[PDB]
Amino acid sequence: KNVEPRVTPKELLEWQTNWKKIMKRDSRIYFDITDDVEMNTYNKSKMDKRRDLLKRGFLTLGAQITQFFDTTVTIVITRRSVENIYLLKDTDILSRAKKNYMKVWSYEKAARFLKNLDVDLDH
Repeated sequence: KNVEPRVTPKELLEWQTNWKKIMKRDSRIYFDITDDVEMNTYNKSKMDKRRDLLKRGFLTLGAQITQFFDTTVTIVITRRSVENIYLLKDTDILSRAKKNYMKVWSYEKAARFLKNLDVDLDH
């Protein structure tokens, strides 16, 4: 009903394109392999498929996925809680990630992110 959009196609494309760079040039991503829930095999396997899907998604962006966690990581993606890292062992990669000011995402956050960049996973 009003003729000017809040955000513009190009304005949005700008936001994407900038994130897309960060991804291609600087993003080193670790998928946390520790679970905080004793799911049954079925759901454990469903969560695993989603994880793989995200990996391919980010691969599509030219990000690096390390099988191995260290200080070079920039974003950790996990299925555990993100709000309670403080309760964990200093030893824990989520603790460490926080200690090194790394970015920590849920599977939900990651999915949103990818869709916000027009990566279609269902294909």
